[PDB]
Amino acid sequence: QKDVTIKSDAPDTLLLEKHADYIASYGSKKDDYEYCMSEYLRMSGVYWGLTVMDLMGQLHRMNKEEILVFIKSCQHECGGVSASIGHDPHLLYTLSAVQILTLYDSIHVINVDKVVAYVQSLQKEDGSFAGDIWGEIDTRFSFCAVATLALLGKLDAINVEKAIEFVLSCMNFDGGFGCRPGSESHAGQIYCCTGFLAITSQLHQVNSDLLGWWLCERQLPSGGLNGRPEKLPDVCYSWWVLASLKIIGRLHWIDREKLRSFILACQDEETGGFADRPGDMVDPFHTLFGIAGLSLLGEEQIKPVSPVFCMPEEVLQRVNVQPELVS
Amino acid sequence: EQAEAKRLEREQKLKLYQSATQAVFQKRQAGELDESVLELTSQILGANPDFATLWNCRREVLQHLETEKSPEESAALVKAELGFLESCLRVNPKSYGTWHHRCWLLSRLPEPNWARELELCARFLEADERNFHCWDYRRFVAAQAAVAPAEELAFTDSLITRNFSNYSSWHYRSCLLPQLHPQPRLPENVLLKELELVQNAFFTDPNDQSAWFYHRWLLGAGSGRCELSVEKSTVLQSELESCKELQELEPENKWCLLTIILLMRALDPLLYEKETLQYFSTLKAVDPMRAAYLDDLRSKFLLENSVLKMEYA
Ligand SMILES: [Ca+2]
Ligand SMILES: [Ca+2]
Ligand SMILES: [Zn+2]
Repeated sequence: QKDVTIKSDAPDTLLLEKHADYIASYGSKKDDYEYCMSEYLRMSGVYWGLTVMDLMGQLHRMNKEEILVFIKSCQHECGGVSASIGHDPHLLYTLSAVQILTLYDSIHVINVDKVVAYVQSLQKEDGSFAGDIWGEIDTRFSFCAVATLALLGKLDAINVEKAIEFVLSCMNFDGGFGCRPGSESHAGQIYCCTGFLAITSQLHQVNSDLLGWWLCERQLPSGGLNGRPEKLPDVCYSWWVLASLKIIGRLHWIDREKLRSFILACQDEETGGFADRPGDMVDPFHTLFGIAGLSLLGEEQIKPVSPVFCMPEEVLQRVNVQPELVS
Repeated sequence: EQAEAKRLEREQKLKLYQSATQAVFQKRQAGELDESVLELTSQILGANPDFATLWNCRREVLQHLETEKSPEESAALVKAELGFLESCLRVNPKSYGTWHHRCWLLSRLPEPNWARELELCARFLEADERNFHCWDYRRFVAAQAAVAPAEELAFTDSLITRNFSNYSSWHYRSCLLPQLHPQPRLPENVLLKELELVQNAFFTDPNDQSAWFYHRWLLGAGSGRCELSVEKSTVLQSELESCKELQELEPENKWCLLTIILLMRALDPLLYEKETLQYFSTLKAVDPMRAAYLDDLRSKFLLENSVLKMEYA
């Protein structure tokens, strides 16, 4: 019932040239010191920009050599990778880095053995993963761990049955998943957990009809999807929910045309980029998730995207990591 | 006129944050684990609580100072840190980093006052009953303090009846009830009381989805149709008639239509086949975005019916 109202003049065509221009120029538009406040997620920022450019066939417009040097400088002695130079290592940025290196077929830029040791070190006795040495437990980090290792061909380095047990202990009455055991279902953690279960070949343990229902009920009359009951829809939740539905074989349970119209309405016709919601300020994060959502909805101008890894399928085919989905 | 001052002040803030950040990284590289780091990071984390490396810096400092300060000095630092955290949470109550730092701090105290932390949760849930970070922290505190599930159950009831925005509170109940009745699938007396509670809720606020989702769970958590007691049979039939009355009051309400179908399934799928198909038609017209879901559900139910008819002696 809380929803956005899309205006009659909202963009209704895909503006791919503008989006590529936007991402290619991102981080050159303001003064250096201005950008600054998001240095703590820079590695993931880099991943978002590179991945959306590759989905659009424009990866070459980014700076490969500069990025590879950057990634190398962000790997710490423990094997983990930080968001930026001088920041601390974390599974989130370790994943982002390995995703980037996979895009560029440059995995040996970093010490792979030490990445594997880092990830292995963060698993707890109950099978869960901490994000770093400070011990925050979240199913987001279970996904980061197995996705990183799958991309490196080293899933066997962790205790997989215990990891699965932990994730399944986070399954709820409504078929979804939260942060930790007892946590409420949330689209972000559903995405991480269904991705995790795809990677570990455990999708048969999901109640796809029940979870599918919870997920398709995220669609609002505007066409956009929210991340849980009583939230406003946005492009981020829309990707998480749509990708989860794809993983469990129920993408047809939402109105694809209405979602497509919502996502297109989030484009900025003047600057390019997508925002979280129609009319708001664009950013690379929502640009990736908008383009990725449109691809899963069947947009021919965009490369097919993995709902598990949010990377081009053609990249994952190259490294032979393509988890079976429900259908 | 009014926009340049806003542009300029925000440029000055960025320059201060960059300078303070530079200072922290330099002190850290020099091995200066002291109170000046706590002062500098406080200037940055209020506005930017997702700057995770700075929370790590605070923890390194607090760990170092604990070794060299008196127990009384260390206690003073902890209390200051609790106050800093609460001031941060008031500005941004949805930061993973802030809540994690509070957990980290409390978990290492001799010492801790858990009842006060439970009250901090009650306060933040009064402000936003859907704040999952606060509910997660509440679950942490309750485990640490060994709060009984029955106590937490009384809390959820008060939150469900005093106002709406109930999904988080119904969710918590779904976790607590199986604990009060733990099996290695609720007992019927418990189930019947829950059905009464949830039915009050969706007749009070028929538009809110939380009670309808919880009710669907309850409808699967019991005996099975071939096993219905006369009391449960009668209760479910009463619910069916009450939903039809709601359908008359709110002809655009899709939740009550779906629930009518689910109740007929729980009672007697073959006997209610005709009405079930009629309700699917009405429901698809009222909720067309869900038409493909509803067609798959109907297909599933019709396959179940075929299997039931083939069991016929
Ligand atoms: Ca290039
Ligand atoms: Ca926004
Ligand atoms: Zn978002």
